[PDB]
Amino acid sequence: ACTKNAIAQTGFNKDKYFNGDVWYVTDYLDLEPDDVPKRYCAALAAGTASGKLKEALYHYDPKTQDTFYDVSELQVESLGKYTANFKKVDKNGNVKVAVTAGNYYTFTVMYADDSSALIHTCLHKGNKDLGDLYAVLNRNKDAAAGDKVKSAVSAATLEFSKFISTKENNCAYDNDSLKSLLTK
Ligand code: HEM
Ligand SMILES: [N]
Repeated sequence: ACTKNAIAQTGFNKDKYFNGDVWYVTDYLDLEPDDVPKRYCAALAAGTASGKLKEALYHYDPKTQDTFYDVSELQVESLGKYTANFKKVDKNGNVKVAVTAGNYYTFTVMYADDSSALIHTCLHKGNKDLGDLYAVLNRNKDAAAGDKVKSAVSAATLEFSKFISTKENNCAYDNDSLKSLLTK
């Protein structure tokens, strides 16, 4: 279960964050570390489509090769805090799993600037009991975390040394597919 009520960045600039570009997860912290320790790759595109706030997600396990995409329409809880009901789709936007009540994630933008961000996310999916997940994002897939985001992590009373990096996972991303999914 999730246990944190993350606080959104004061003065969060929604237009800059939801500009349709891609964000790559470079480091993450799972508060409920599973028993199965494996590498992982994730990226997302957030933007507006016909006035609606949307988010496209990509998950890739470099070991098992398990891959999946998701598209969600976001609902606003407050500035910087959203609730997303996701639908699983293929890379072309074709629906594989329709939106289902009870299947959603929340996400809070704790810090963000033109190239980096720190977010908190709580996933709710079926019977699986998931926990809080923090992620450091960057507009560049190979960028080391800068002083700005590292300080934000500290300011949130978190220890960056505990975060797991995805840089050595040999990740590959289909940016074009991610961007196109925003309209699906
Ligand atoms: C950047 C923020 C992320 C968001 C918003 C997010 C969101 C989600 C969503 C919505 C699903 C369900 C997809 C579906 O069933 O169609 C999912 C599943 C999953 N995510 Fe993430 N994720 C993110 C980052 C990550 C990262 C970095 C990891 C850590 C390695 C991760 C590991 C997983 C795993 C293992 C599952 C499968 C869980 C299951 O179905 O049993 N996610 N994620
Ligand atoms: N996740």
